[PDB]
Amino acid sequence: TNTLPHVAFYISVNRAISDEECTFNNSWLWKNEKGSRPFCKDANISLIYRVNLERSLQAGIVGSATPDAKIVRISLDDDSTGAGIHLNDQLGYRQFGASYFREWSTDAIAQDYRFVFNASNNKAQILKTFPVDNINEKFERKEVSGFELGVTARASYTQSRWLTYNTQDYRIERNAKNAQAVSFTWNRQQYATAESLLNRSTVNTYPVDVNRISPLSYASFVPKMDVIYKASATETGSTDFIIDSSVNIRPIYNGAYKHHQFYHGFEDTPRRRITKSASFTVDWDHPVFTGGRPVNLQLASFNNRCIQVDAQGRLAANTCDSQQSAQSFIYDQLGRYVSASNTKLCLDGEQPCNQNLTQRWEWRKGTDELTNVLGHDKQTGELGLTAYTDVFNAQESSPILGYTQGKMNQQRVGQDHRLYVRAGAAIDALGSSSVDLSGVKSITATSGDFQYGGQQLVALTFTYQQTVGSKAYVTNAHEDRFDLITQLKIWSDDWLVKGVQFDLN
Amino acid sequence: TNTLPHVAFYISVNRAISDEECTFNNSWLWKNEKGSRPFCKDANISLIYRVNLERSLQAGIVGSATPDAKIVRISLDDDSTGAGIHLNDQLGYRQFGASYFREWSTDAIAQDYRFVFNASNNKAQILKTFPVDNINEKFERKEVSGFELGVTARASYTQSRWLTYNTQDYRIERNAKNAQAVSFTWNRQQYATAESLLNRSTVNTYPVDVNRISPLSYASFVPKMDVIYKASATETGSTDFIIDSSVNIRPIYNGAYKHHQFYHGFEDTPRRRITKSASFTVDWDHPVFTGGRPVNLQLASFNNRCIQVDAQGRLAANTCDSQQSAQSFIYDQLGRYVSASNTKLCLDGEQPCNQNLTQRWEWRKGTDELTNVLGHDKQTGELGLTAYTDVFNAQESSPILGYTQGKMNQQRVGQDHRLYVRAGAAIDALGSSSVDLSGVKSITATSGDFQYGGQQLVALTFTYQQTVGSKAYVTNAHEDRFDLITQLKIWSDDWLVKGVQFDLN
Amino acid sequence: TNTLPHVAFYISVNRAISDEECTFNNSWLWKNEKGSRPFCKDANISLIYRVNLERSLQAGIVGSATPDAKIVRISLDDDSTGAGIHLNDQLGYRQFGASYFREWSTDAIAQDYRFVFNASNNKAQILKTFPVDNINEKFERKEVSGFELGVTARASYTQSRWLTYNTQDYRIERNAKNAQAVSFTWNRQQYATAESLLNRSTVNTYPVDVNRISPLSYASFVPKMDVIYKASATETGSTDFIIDSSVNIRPIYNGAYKHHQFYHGFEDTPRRRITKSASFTVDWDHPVFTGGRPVNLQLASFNNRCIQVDAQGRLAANTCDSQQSAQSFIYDQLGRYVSASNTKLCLDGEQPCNQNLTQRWEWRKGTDELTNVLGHDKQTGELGLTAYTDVFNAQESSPILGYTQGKMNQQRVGQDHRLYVRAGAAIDALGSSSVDLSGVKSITATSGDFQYGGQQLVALTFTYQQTVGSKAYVTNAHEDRFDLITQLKIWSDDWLVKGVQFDLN
Amino acid sequence: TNTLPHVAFYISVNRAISDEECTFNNSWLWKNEKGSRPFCKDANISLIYRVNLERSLQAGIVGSATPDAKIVRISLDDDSTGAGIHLNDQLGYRQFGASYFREWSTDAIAQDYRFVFNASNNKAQILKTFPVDNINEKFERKEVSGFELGVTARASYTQSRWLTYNTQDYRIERNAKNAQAVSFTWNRQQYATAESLLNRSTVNTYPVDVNRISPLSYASFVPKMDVIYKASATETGSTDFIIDSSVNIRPIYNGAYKHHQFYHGFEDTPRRRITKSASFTVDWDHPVFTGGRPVNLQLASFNNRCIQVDAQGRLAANTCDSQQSAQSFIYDQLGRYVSASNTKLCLDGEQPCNQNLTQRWEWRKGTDELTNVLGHDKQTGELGLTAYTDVFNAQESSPILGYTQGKMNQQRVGQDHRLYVRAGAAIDALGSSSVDLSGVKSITATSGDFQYGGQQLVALTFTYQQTVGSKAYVTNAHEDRFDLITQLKIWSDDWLVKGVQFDLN
Repeated sequence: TNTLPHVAFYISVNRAISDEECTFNNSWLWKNEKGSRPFCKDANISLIYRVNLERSLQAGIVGSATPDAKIVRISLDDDSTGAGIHLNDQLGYRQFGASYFREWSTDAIAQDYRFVFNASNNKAQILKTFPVDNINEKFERKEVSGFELGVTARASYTQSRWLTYNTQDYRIERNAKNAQAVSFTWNRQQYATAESLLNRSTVNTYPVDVNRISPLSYASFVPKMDVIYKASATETGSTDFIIDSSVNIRPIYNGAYKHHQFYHGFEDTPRRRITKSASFTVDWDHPVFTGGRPVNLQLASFNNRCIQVDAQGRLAANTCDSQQSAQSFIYDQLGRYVSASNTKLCLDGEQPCNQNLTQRWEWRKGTDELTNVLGHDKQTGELGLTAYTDVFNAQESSPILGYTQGKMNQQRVGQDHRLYVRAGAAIDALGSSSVDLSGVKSITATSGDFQYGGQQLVALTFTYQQTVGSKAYVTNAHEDRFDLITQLKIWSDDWLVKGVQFDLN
Repeated sequence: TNTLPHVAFYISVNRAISDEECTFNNSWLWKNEKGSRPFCKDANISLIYRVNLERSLQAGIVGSATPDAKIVRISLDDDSTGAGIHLNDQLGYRQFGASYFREWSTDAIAQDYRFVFNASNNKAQILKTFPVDNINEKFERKEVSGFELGVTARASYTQSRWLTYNTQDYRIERNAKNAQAVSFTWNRQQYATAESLLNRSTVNTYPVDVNRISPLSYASFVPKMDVIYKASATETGSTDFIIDSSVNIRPIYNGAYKHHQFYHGFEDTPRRRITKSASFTVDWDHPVFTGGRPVNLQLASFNNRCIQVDAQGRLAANTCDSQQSAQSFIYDQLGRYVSASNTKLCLDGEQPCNQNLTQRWEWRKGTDELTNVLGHDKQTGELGLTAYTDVFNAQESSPILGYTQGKMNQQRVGQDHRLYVRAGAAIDALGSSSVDLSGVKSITATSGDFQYGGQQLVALTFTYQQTVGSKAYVTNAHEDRFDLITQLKIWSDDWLVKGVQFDLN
Repeated sequence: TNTLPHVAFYISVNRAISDEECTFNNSWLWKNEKGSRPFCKDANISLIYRVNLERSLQAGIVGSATPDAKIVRISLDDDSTGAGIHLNDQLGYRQFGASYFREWSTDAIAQDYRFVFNASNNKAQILKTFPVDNINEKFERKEVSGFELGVTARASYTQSRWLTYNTQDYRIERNAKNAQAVSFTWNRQQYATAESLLNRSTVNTYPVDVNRISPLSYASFVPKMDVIYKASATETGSTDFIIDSSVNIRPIYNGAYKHHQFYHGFEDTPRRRITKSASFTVDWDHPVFTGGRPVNLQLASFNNRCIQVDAQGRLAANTCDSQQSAQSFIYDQLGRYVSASNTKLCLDGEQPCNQNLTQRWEWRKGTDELTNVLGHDKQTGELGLTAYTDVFNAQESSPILGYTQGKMNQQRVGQDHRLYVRAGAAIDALGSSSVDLSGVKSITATSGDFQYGGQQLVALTFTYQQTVGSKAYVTNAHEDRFDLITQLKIWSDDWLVKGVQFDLN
Repeated sequence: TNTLPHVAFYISVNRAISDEECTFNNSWLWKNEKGSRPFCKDANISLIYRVNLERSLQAGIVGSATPDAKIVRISLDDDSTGAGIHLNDQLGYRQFGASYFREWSTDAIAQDYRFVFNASNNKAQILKTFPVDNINEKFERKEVSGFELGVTARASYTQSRWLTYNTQDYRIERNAKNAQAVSFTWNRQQYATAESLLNRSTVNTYPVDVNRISPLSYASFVPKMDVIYKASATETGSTDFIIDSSVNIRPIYNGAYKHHQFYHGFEDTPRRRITKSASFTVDWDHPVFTGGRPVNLQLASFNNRCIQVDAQGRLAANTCDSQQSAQSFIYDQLGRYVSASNTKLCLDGEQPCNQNLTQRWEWRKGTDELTNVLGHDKQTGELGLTAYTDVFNAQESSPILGYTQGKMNQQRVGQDHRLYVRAGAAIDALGSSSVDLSGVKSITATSGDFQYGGQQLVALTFTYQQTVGSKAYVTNAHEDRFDLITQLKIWSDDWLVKGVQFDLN
């Protein structure tokens, strides 16, 4: 009870880059002549996030030296990194010729394993990060200057300037979105582009060296970053997060010049972006933010005896539920009783919170029982004259269907609970035809990016068949699923509907 | 009882590379002219794995800060590495001539001592590794630029760029297979190929230096890596692992060019792959994952008195068995009783688990005996009004017969328990002729790689003689054995049957 | 009782290299012309081994995190190294001329102070070593490249590659024999051969510098290595070890070429091998492997009162012996009684070991006496209704007579206990003429290497005189002795008898 | 009583190098022409040794992890080094000319401050040393190689090899004599000989620089080394040690060549050896080797009451003596009584040592008095029905007279106790004329090295005058003295008598 409470749960991240999506052009200008072949084999994403909701202070103690706020860690550390990004287990490739007259579409590497950690609204704030700003190392410079007195007469004055600094293969570039978001980009600085991976300058041999293509670029890379948030002491609301496990897949290129045969890398290499987005909606009224661990009010009357309470105020003795935060109580340094569920309000023995005195049924000085400033007959058990309900863990995560982009709003489900799709051959808008939202324990939203443009939820197969969506004008097909209602969400950016979220339980 | 429980047991690894398997070609194009001689002498594999099944958190405590999962360590560390790989105690060799006109088939070195750690299905996940991703060291660059004012007039402007980075002889290259697997390759970077081991450029002297052939390449190398897994909190199932102690045996080559006599190494050197695979099937219902150490319910009636319980629900007082996890109980922070065997369910004093209260027979406040929210006559001992059953150790390991490759499925033994071999001169498929599965305490599956192709179980000598398998079309003969039934396994890849597993006890 | 038990005892190593053995040739081709002179003076071997038999875990505790095995340390550390190897206190030498026309047979140095640590059979395994595999340090490389803009016009592009690595004078080269053995070779890498110790290239002066002949090569070197073994939890047997304090004695050579007078060292220098072997037979049933310290069952009846027990099962109260492991008992975490001698079995109050309950006579809660789940009259003392017997030390070591090589088998002494020598002018085989094995408290096996070839026990002087062995065809005479029966051992390799071991007490 | 016991006592070392001994030749070939002058002024030796006799383990505890032996430390450390060696407070000198034609007999420096630590016999062994063998630092090598592409065309390929290692001015060279001895030589490596101290190569100026003649060579040097011994657990005997505070006094030389005037140093410089030897005879039966501190058996009868016991067995209550080790008792972990003097045997309440039980009179549980498995009348005090006698300090040291060299034997004093000198004009042998060994509390053995050769006891002035020795044929006179019998010692090497030792008290 003397330790900081949290809610710790890994958010499993899985996304398999099928060769249909991996299939890019095999040349720059000879894309049609060179055909199309995949560039990533067995490309799978598994970056096990360590996302925890926590506070940065205790409760009830005078002498605040660390400011009171709400710190949100959506982060990677030593004990949780996942297997990692993958494009190809080895640097596969295939030489081509003209129909730059040479090309080596080497199996993909990535420019940056970028992360975007966004929260839409201003209910919270961002506080710090783990790389502690854009990390700067101390440089150093040397200046030499001398003259020679040579008798053979020679007198030469030379002066050279030195500069040393510590580069990295995959350094960190941190970019802050706004007061509630920050993005991390590991852009390539050492051996950056195809020009930098070049081996010689002035015979036909593979000119892309394997040694300088580090294992961190092709084999596996694990994430490592923290973001810590902030908010008011008495803030309430809900904000949808976007935790992104994102990469920049791109084939290496290299070509010869009609001069010496010089292997010039391409700066304009098409770096396709593929992602995998995770979202968790947070309720800042959670019992994690109390600062003290719950303690229940024991009842000796019957078998299942913990107070299941409602917002009305009356007390009824009922069964005990682990995650029903209304069946245990905090204990404060003011001596009163605060229920585990709601520390924004508090139990009153007179009501809204204040500094009253009769709010107390303190423990026995000595053994473990309760005193007065629980006499009740077995028939009633009501007020008259320990254990934990661990609500400090999160429920099952609900994956998103489609893609996350653009402005986000929370739709209100209609009285009929019918989902309306205002789309035809072209997708314009959706909202809450009519689809019945019952009798379906497993949804299958087979979709991708529409041929007209953008990333959308081009189809929503509603099997019991309510096929609300077109399928004849769809590009690369990233299909997902979600097994099983409270309400519905949407992620239409401007005029294209991509994302959806179903909150259950 | 306050420490994290585990199951610790070395998995002994033994594999002797006989000269029959070691026999490779003695040249590149003169293989028939130069005959065939072995390249590894006394080549034996002993890499004592330290495989332990463990969890990453406690039980019953509020304030989860380390996420709850199941962490599987199949790893090497300081206190367990084994003797190591071996090809030849010294760099033996023999010069040859034409009939590149020179060759030195030096006693084998290895490109990489690769490890593949695979789990087939998605019931679990991978969490971290010991080399913490592909390790990247900080680089550094220096730029100098200066001009000279020489009066003898001379003015020269020179600018040079420096680059320093820390190479290793046997560095680590980590490649992640999928969300439940990762592979470790120590490919050669410093003194990589036969070209790199070259000593001079432009007399007949041994041109492969011994100094740069480090002892880690020929004498002995011990493994050093960790893999740590992950899964859901309430996951159950069975997954077959593949722990591989694998090397890449290859003779060194070097040859002269008909020009100066230049010793050019061969990049296309045939690097034969030989392995030794270890598999252990895990049951995620194991009592290792409880978080609290078992405590038994003492009976003072008779001599051998620990509750041997079944799944029916009735309680009978019987003898005590060390590894019968049904004869002791966990103790929780909820105060109830959970049996050591099954923490997925729990003992109920009313049943499925819940947060009830009458589930308690708590210890005496003071001395060591049991109270109420064990009065029984010596005649019955049933309910009326400490010690450990160490099930935190694994049983004897059952070695595999053949090789592990391709898709894996678990066969169901037939009612007659007859093993059927649907193979003739060519192996097509097997499954569960008819072989009686009784009366044989020692199997001898003498086999190898079939001449038609691939690695198979070409023969299964069933001695009591049921010789189910051909022997006239078999390549290098790696023969194994297995001494002594529950069920049977198989490892047929596409159309070729290689592996088999017999779970006993 | 809370600490890991061991058996610690130095194994004294002594071997004096007499000048008769040290006498090698004084030249390469002029051996007869240059005569024969000794090359090592006062050459004595004393490398005090620190050999200890120990386990790697406790007993009776649930939560096995370090795997249970049997770890054998045959090792050198900081507190035990011995005086060291010695050939000559100073670099003595003598110039010679032709009858390469010059030679300096400098007083011997050694190529390697090699150690072989061998165990014949597979009852145990090897687990780790102290140099933690062949130690590899991190290398580093630097590449520079620049161009000059000189106006006097000059433009030069230069590119140089750097390589740095940490050599040692006497580095460590570890070679693993098999799953129960490993060998350590400190071959010379820095100033390796006579060529490397050379001082100049192009007057008659001593050309072998003393400064680069380090004191570790001629004056003294102490050993430093560990080997740690492994075995099954319930393994029993006996394996003979071979702890070797071995060197490679060799005179330095150097000669001039008939050109400039260049001092070319000889790569083909004859490096004679001289050794000193130590063997200790281990019984894995030793009381060292219990994990808990013995505690005796006190008897208050008579003066000398500790239970001397046999394998029959009956209990008789008799005198107390320090090393009679049958006169004390372990105490377990199961609460029962296990005797100190045999933890493979255990005391039973009903017998073979199990998890019974009536096996207990637990101590008093409070003072120090014994209770029930020792009432006996002084007349009998038998069962009716603390101190240590330190068996955790080894007995006196028995030195070996001759040499250790080839296959090893344990002979069974005949009923008549007569030793038969099936050898004449040439040694063919021995085994158990007839020699009476009694009445001799001191054996004198004066022998060496036979002139016909190999290292043998060429003679066995049996003084009471039974001279079983020839002496007219013996080379360098390394004579030993052994003072004082259970059984007899032998070490005949193929057809030549060298070693013998006499286990007493 | 829980700490390791020792016997700690400095051994004061004093030896004044008088100018009579310091007087060497003033040239190489002009010794008679250049006369004779002293080279060391105020040359005094004071190296306070820290010699302690100690053990390496406790007593009575099971679980031996550090091997049981007897460790002898004859060593220097931080808290005890002495003032140091001295030849001259400043580099005095005097130029000379011919009658190499120049010489500068600079005030003496020393090649090595060598130490020899010898024990004659094999009753003990050597175990380790403080410099932990001949110390070897890790070397490093760098190889660079590059080509230039210069257009003015120039193409140069250069390759250079680097080598770095850490030298010392006075490094340590450790040489091991045998299994009971080791010698330490700090031979000069940096600025080694007169050639190395040279300043220029090609005016008459002092050519021996003062800066490179470090203060450690002329002003003062203190010793720093440890030697640690070993022996059997039950070894008894006596061995005479030779602790040597020895130097190698030598004048610096330097001379010009009749060419340029080049100052060539002399490699053949006469390095005279002067010493100061310390010897202490050890009795391995000392009470230091018990492992437990003595505790006495209190008697309340009379004033001076501690049991003075003899070897007969009877007990008599008498006075208390501090260093009479027979007046206190050890206490063991077996619970018995062992006397402080003799732990080889032990007190028996039945006798030779065994594991009996009635050997116990244990202390009171509670207050401090003695119980039974001391009732006696004041008249007798004998057996019927704490404090320390610190014998863990050594007595006064007896200096040696003469020199220590050659074979050593212990003479047995004759019945008449007459010392016989079998020497005349030439010393042949001595042994035990006739000299009465009484009435002389101060001996004066004025002697030195005899003119015939070697270091001897050329005279023994026996003042009460028994002048047993010649004085007309004696070289440099190192005279000593010894103030004040048990027995007598001698140190005749082959046929020349040098040393003598008188053990008193």
